[PDB]
Amino acid sequence: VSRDTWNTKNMRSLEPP
Amino acid sequence: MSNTLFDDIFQVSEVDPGRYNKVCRIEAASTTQDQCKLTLDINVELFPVAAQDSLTVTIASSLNLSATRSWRPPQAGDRSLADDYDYVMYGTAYKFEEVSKDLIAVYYSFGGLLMRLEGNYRNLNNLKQENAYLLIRR
Amino acid sequence: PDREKIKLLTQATSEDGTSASFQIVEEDHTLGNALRYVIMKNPDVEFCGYSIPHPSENLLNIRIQTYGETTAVDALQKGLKDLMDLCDVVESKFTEKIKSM
Amino acid sequence: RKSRGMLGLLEPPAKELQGIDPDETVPDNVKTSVSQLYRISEKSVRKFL
Repeated sequence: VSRDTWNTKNMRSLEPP
Repeated sequence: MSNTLFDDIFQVSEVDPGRYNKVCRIEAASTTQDQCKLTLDINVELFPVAAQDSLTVTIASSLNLSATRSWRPPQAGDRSLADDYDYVMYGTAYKFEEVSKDLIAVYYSFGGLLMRLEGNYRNLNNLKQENAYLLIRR
Repeated sequence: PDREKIKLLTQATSEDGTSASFQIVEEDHTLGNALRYVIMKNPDVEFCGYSIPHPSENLLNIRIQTYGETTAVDALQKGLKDLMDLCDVVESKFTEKIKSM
Repeated sequence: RKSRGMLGLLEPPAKELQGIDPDETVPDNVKTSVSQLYRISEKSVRKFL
């Protein structure tokens, strides 16, 4: 835990298709 | 000054919530007007009222000392009446009734909270007009 | 250049703005309620409320009436800017508490 | 009107003094009290009919 997973990874699913 | 259609001190006779939790119907008689009665619906969670407390009741139009048509509050720095009243309602006078010789009753509805003011000579002042502010302070 | 997302309903619009209904497709209570809250947090806004006219359609109708200081469009744009800022503050605080832990 | 001391003008007046208002002497207090209690304008009667 205590990890900023969202900063580390460049999201793709979250953007609208 | 010249906007108070009526003002007098009243001594609350009784307060009863009839199956209500935030509105009580209080009854009061005028101190030093042997004929002026008052039946009034008060939101008591906003303005708590106890039996045998003296309330200064005032009826005014224009609390002041575009064609938008939606009511806009006066600004926070606006000097107005109600700056020294604890409780203020706005409603309409919808009925004047005769109860005897030289004794009349006036009915105000403040969105459904009714006021019945029994009196003798309040004619040149209390009109059947939307402009009716009820002001109450402890 | 999305030309279908947010529409201005003209029958519900006044003269000179200051009172307008917007239709926002693919929106529901989620954005509607937060937007209404933020927009009511504006002094010039006298009226804000949304409605999903029918569950079958993914459509939201948000009504803004202002006083004369600004137009409904300006209040809407300000509401969206303020919602973005609020979510940014939430993001910063939450990521900081995650890092600290 | 009768109770407030003025004349109850339920019947048209047939005398010399009809033309002048029959409430001229009334001291502007019972007059406004009556207008406060009952006030039936011609517009009201015509709209009702």
